[PDB]
Amino acid sequence: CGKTMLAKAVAHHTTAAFIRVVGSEFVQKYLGEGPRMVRDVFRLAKENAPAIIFIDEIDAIATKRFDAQTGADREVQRILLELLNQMDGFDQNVNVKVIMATNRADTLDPALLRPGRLDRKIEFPLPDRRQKRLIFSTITSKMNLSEEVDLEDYVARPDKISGADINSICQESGMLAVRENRYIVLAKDFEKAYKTVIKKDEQEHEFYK
Amino acid sequence: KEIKEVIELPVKHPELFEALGIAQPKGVLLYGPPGTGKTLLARAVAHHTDCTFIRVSGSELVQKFIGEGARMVRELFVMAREHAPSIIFMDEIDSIGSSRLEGGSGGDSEVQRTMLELLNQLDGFEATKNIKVIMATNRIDILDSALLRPGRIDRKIEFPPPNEEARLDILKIHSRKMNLTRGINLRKIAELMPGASGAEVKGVCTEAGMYALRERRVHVTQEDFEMAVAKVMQKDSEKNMSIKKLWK
Amino acid sequence: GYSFSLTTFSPSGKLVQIEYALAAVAGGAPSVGIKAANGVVLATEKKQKSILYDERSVHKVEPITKHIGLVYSGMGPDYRVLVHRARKLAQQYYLVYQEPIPTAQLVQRVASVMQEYTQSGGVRPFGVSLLICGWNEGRPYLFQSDPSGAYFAWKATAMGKNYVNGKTFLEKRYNEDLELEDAIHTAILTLKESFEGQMTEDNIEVGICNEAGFRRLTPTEVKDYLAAIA
Amino acid sequence: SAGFDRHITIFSPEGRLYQVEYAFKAINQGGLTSVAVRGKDCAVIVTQKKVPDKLLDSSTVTHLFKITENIGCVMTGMTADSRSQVQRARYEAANWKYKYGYEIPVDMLCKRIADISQVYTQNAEMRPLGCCMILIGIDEEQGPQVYKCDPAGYYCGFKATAAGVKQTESTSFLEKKVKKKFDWTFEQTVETAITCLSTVLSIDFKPSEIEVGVVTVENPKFRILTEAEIDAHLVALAE
Amino acid sequence: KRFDSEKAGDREVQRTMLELLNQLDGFQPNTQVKVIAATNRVDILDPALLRSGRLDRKIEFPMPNEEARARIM
Amino acid sequence: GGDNEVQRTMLELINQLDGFDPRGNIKVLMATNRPDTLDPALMRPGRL
Amino acid sequence: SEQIRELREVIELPLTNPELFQRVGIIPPKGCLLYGPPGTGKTLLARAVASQLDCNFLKVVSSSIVDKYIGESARLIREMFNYARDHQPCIIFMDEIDAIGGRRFSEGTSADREIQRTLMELLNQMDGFDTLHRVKMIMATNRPDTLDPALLRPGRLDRKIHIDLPNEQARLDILKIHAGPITKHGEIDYEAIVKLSDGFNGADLRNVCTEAGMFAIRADHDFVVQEDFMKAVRKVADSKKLESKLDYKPV
Amino acid sequence: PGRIDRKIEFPLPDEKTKKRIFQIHTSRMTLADDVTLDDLIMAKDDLSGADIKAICTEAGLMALRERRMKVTNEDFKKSKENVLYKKQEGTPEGLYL
Amino acid sequence: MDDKALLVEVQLLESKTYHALSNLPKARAALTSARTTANAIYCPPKLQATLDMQSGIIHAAEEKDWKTAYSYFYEAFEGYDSIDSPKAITSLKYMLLCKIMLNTP
Amino acid sequence: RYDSRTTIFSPEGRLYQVEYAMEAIGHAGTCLGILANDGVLLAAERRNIHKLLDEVFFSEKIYKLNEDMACSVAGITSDANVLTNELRLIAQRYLLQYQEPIPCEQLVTALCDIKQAYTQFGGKRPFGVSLLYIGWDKHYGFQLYQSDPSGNYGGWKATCIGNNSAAAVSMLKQDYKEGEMTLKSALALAIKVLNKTMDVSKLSAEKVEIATLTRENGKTVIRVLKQKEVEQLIKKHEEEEAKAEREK
Ligand SMILES: Nc1ncnc2c1ncn2[C@@H]1O[C@H](COP(=O)(O)OP(=O)(O)OP(=O)(O)O)[C@@H](O)[C@H]1O
Ligand SMILES: [Mg+2]
Ligand SMILES: [Mg+2]
Repeated sequence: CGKTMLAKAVAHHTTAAFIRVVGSEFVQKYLGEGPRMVRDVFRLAKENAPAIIFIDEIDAIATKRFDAQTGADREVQRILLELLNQMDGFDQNVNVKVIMATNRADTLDPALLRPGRLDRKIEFPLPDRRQKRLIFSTITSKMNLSEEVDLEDYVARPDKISGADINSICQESGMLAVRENRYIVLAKDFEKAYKTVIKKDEQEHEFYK
Repeated sequence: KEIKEVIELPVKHPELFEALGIAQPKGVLLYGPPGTGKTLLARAVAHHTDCTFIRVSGSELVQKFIGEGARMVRELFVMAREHAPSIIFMDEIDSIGSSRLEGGSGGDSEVQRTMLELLNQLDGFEATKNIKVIMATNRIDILDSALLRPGRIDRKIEFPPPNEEARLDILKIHSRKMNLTRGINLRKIAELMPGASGAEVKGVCTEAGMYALRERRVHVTQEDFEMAVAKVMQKDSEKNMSIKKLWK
Repeated sequence: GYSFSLTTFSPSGKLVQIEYALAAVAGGAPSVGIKAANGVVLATEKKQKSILYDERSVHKVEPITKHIGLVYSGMGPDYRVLVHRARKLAQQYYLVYQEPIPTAQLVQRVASVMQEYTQSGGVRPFGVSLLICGWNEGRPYLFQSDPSGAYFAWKATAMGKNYVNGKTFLEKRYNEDLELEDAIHTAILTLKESFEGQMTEDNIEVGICNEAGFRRLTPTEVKDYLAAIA
Repeated sequence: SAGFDRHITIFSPEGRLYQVEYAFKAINQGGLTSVAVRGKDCAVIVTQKKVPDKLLDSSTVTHLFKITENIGCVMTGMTADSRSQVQRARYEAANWKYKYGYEIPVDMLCKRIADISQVYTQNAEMRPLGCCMILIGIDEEQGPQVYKCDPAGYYCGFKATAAGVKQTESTSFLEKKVKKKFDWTFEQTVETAITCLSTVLSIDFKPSEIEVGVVTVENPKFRILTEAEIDAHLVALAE
Repeated sequence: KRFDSEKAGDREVQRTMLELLNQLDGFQPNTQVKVIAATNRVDILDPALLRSGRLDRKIEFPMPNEEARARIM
Repeated sequence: GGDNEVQRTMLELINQLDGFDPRGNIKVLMATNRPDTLDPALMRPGRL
Repeated sequence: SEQIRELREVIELPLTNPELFQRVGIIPPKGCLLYGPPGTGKTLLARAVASQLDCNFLKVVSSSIVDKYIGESARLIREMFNYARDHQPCIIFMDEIDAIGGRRFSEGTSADREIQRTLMELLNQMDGFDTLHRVKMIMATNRPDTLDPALLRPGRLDRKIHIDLPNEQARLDILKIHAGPITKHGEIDYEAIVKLSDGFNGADLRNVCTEAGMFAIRADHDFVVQEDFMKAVRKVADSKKLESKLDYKPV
Repeated sequence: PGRIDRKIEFPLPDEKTKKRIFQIHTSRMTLADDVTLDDLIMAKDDLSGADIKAICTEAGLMALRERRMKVTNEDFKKSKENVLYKKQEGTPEGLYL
Repeated sequence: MDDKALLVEVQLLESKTYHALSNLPKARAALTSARTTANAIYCPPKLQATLDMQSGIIHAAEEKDWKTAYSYFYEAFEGYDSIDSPKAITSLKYMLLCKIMLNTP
Repeated sequence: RYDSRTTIFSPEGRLYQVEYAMEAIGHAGTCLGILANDGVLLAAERRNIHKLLDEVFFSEKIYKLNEDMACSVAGITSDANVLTNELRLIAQRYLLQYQEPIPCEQLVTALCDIKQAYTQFGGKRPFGVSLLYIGWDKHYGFQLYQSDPSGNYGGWKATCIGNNSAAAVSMLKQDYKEGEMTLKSALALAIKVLNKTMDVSKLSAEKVEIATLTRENGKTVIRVLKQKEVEQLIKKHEEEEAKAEREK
């Protein structure tokens, strides 16, 4: 739904020190390296300018919800404890900002969700009407279409499309004219590129409906 | 006032415990649900202690190599003998200090290897003096029953969610620099929180003043708060109800 | 995880395999059912994977007696078992009492059938939830069973995929008093919320309850009903 | 991810179950493909044979199986599970005539087959028969029909039918094939039933490598084609 | 399997390993300085590091079947 | 990684136990409490 | 013959003609996925793309960049572009895209995103989105159990193609290549080899012509008689049948 | 044996030697004559020797908390509560009888 | 009170007259309160396009957003498709005006 | 561990599967019966009172069972319908045999022997259902009984359910009456106890349920009293709060 693009759009028109970190390279082996990489970010951040710390995904480790009576799950659990200690531990105030992005947010820790730590909650819908028009306009604005084939016949369609797959449609019809040696889209291929990417039903075995 | 009895009183007046004839306490545990003032009380003491304050977060005692991930804890507390009155603080012992599990390729040895040194530099062959520890975390039943013994920690202090009389006083502190107009009742707004955390009273105070920012306004009405109550307070929203009625 | 099985508890909560059986219910085809003032309307979603599948072969709205119908959201192969169970069970009331069985009485007994496969262990529970309708003694009824064995009495509900969008639709939609003809109008309008692209006379399949008995609609009316009525 | 239910038949956390859907890839060790086509008042089965030995016979190879005098079928999947599936089909077709006094419909028989395959999924402790079955038959006031039964207990009747290894390639050909409104006059049926299998497998077979079962409104008896007239339809499409 | 570190350790063994790899590709395969190697476990060795013109011929030694036991005894 | 340097000493013990240049008159006695967890390279007769 | 050219102009036309990528405007065509057997296909038809210009090649082992913290790996991206900047479209040959030391299973033990920490950053930062001068990448591997569902967008694996192992007639093509610089009489019925051959692997039919020379070392054949190839099939193809672990499929 | 020849159990105390624990830890404190040591011993039968030192220090803090030097029974009533509330509620319900 | 659909009328009609008296930010706040009120009604089968026109009006009064306000005018015309013709014919006047002002004539 | 089937003791007498079922009922509904001379009552709680249900039965927690007895229920609903159809079928077997109603104790022990028998036999489950008993007999009059998953039981004069409402038992002792046990004195006690335990304030009538049983002319009528007279019972207690603050 256009999540990381919004983080990239902030990095242009800011005067900050933008720091993006994937939430996967600290869930690794070598017990103790995980929580120290959290310290390596913030000591690099708080020594520097007003900065933005964009953690890409924590749909991975973000949830306690049980006491781990096992091995190597308390190491999973304690990275959150290190994350909480240098988020809303001491004051640590001056000009540090943290942005996170996930899937469904009911899974994760309620200790994260108190305000003062994660004050803002923003939900993303998909491509509803009047927003399919705006994304079709802007992508085809910087694209020589040059036909009398109206695109709004695909605005008014059902089969709701994620915002990344709109980008796939206009680029596929770009391939589906140039590969056939056309210096302009003729938009008889635009039907076929639409029907191509919409077929993600796969198999489902015609079973359990 | 209980923290004055264990930290201020032995440092300021040690001769009282001489005349009364008891040993002096040194162990403090702070517990409760999240967002109930556990870390201000560390910083409020540290602003007024007139003493050495040693901050240790509870997760850097593992490093990466065995044996040196432990011994600096022994080098930590022996450095506190240099500044002979001192207060050492623990951040969030839901890490190291949890439980002695089994052997095998499960649990962890090295977490226990560090924990046994914490278990012993304050209760070993040599008893220390003028060094006091404060530990603060939730999850009371899952830290180990060898540092919870009252030879180690003498004061266990809860932090319940505040009362309606107490939610009013928290609301007055953060709305102090906030500028309210007139005709506004904080007690009505304090009754709109059926069991708030107390830390989320700030989230009401920030989001109510945020409504005036998008209006290019400095005036804050009571309507700004009542919209901010429904924004901050949420629910789990347990859907499909089949889980509920399997479990009636 | 503890689970792995059905004949033991977890140390903290409840039976986990029954909760996993409800996950197959949510991954099924969507469905809707609305109880109006004079009847109950059932409507479901039915799309083939290809243009080759004959749509008039296997049906979704399935009558039990001449005044009782039934739909589902789950797996169709498990659905055909308890339908054939509910047919023969409904005749056993009629051989004893010589009277058509009330709709509150099957749901006592059909849920006790789905009860029995949650026992033993060497067996699996169903992966099907149901919706049962009927107009007995003037007032119509609309119930819902589950693989755990409980049951309900709904005004309006929706199962299958994207049921939370249909529920917040119907929470904003369903009033107390409408006729059956207005009830089908808001029953297709909630099927259009989560359906796929084309919606023809063969993509949906709708049955109703009058006081004149149970009836499922032929596609001649359903084409004429979906013809520009929203 | 899997783990949880990949040995026995129980549920997976939120998803489905794997032992039944491992039987769907248990057809593909046969190394075979079958095609059924219903266009108009007739019905055609076509399936190739694969004879890897000269000492191996010819008559004991055919997968076309006569269930009743008006109902024939074809079997895919592994061989030994296929024939025991046919023994139940021959058995319960005769119980209908005994209990009820008339010829069983082709629609009613796949209900009785898939319900037996249903219990083996619901109740455990029997391997669920990794084979697939396709039926044809003539019904009064309904025309000819083509049905498919699945190892999961699913069934659905449909016009153009593929099975075996190459469903997704043959059905992709037949979707583009059955979209124009051409009539199907009993040789339009067969020639499309040949050339679909002939291009998807890419064999354009020699005459002695297949089988063709047929049924037609005129003579409703199930009929296996003679090798001579198989050559007659093969020289018909390539004029 | 070579692994990265920060305290030397193995960070001379690859300089001994690659010198074996550089010399073996250093000369053309003209049979006169044929090289024989033998290990007990294959799963330690670097398979993509041999594979073409390095140590290449696989001579496995299976266990004696029946009569090969009776021969050795 | 792990017990790398221990393996180099342990495999050097093996090649001066059997291999080229057999030792002759050198008798080796070993004793353990946990014999299950030993290397099959030492379990071969000719070495033990 | 179908795959010499299907891969050719899907690489040639975007690099030769970037001006059509402003006549409609998209920079994105970043190469095919060559998946199938090991065979000879991964190494030999990469040299078939080398037929016009091409050259570059270099090598991608798919292992020296896959180090865990990707602050080094992003420098290891641009370290290889220190020579790819020295030219026109350089053609980064990339071997074993999906292969780690050992095997790769699903997300259990170390069979994890160690590729995809690097891999999703490559198609971001190597070429396409972050690019320099229409350099072309050619993905080629045969193992891959775990993959990106976002890899199937136009711009990472724009079109995919599968390599098959048998033909029974491209045997005879590859056979006469390997029955080339070996001394004989011209006595050979090469199709009599092929009908008696059951190898089903192009790299292993290379082994068949090797062992027929070993039968020529036997019995002092400075030539190679037609029997030596029939001797070679019975030795080589029987040795292929006596190996386990026969489950491999690229996704 | 050969390495360690003695294995020594240290069990939790009794109702007899527990008197000696309370006697020694109340050596040099001003003890009012209202108290009975056997009140807290006999009524509750579970608690360690390190518990008893915490009770004696807490009851001394209660005297300064309400402006006293001597220590009465009401100090030990509040101290025996406050020390022991760190160990959970119970095990099983009345199955056994 | 408890009735809801009359609130959406009086919130939108005030957002007309605050804009008619040339008060821009107060008409913004009255429109925003009309949006969050209009999220809980069975159907605004015609009032949606009435709401979506003046979403475009106040957004055009910024003289800053000449693309999304065009989308609000166009959605208002689609709601006015042959079921309210006098309000439909004025919808072309605003959406062509927004396309002139976007310098794409 | 020892979390296998229920046919295996732990190292020391601690049947873990029985203990897991006896803790499961705390996360369920809330039921209580009170003392009464010349009567008895039950009180229950309406869970998940969402506005798209019918309640066609108008009796969900309460099941009238023979003629002069009813029962509450708390636990797994799948096992709840099995027991009630079994328990009604016990009382008619006794009535066919002696032509006299079942005397309210050996009905309970007949179920408790069934509920026990699933703890010794096979790899299945115990019943995860505890439930109450109200009734009248010739020998002792009005009675109360308390079922358990283990098959243990016991008579009571006032009782409730655990981890949901275990604090109500402290209130029942603090506001205990003995002798002055009329029905109106007990209904006022019932709405006060459900006020604190049900944490939703002001106690809407659609969240509760009250069922009584009296003795009138030798008939023993059973009342599930309607929602109209719940209203004037709640507002009576709401009036008593405004009267109780006169001491303040
Ligand atoms: N009683 C209070 N008065 C004023 N502010 C409070 C109060 N309680 C909490 N806060 C606010 O909560 C924040 C501090 O969090 P706190 O000290 O509760 O740590 P904590 O939330 O207990 O730690 P954790 O997040 O690990 O639970 C500060 O913003 C502080 O202003
Ligand atoms: Mg993203
Ligand atoms: Mg804190």
